[PDB]
Amino acid sequence: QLKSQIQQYLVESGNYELISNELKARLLQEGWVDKVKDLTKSEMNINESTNFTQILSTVEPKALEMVSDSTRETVLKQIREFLEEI
Amino acid sequence: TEETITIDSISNGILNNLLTTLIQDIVARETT
Repeated sequence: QLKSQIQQYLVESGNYELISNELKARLLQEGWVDKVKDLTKSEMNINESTNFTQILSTVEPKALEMVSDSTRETVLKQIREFLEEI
Repeated sequence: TEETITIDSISNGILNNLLTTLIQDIVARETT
């Protein structure tokens, strides 16, 4: 039916993974990861609980806001290449 | 109305997943 259809998806799987790799690099290069670590411990001190779910809700919303402007656009460009492929 | 912007919103969504994964990984490591 569609042997070649199968071929396309492996290229995409390799690209999505590719996109995830490069994103981690920009944030890590920016020390964004180092700031998030500091933010998690700050919220663990502020709140009695050290629970993952309770700590995740306080830290995550702000962390999404924190990502640099340049990182968003570049990754969105790369996500556009991937998205446009299919 | 190509509504091509809603294809663009899908690109942004994907990004938000990749971000939530990393945020979860970083928070979870410090927890426990």
